[PDB]
Amino acid sequence: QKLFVDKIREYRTKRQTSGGPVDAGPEYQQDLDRELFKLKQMYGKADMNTFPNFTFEDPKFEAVEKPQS
Amino acid sequence: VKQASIKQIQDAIDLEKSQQALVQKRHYLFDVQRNNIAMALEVTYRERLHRVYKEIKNRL
Repeated sequence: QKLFVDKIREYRTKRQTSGGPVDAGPEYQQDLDRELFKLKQMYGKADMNTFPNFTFEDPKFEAVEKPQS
Repeated sequence: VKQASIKQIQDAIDLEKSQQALVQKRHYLFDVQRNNIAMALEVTYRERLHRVYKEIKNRL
């Protein structure tokens, strides 16, 4: 369990990292940006803080001349 | 003369029946036309009502 305790210590040290998910990873920023761009492209254009408002109209059937008794 | 008389009376009878159908047909069709006018109007508000919630849910 002592090896497991050492693993727990390493996990705790990673937890206390002030930079959080930095890990000294130069490609972490690039990978995160690529993932975000892919997610945005898949979901399409959107706004982080906005509401959906729209209006529409429907024209009924136009009158057609028809004479009869 | 008998043939002439029977032809006249049957002509009168069939004209009476034709007018009996004719008087009914006009208002019978007009009522259904008015009813269909209401039918055409139904689906207006449903489109917006259904789409707005879907758009907001997609935003979330």
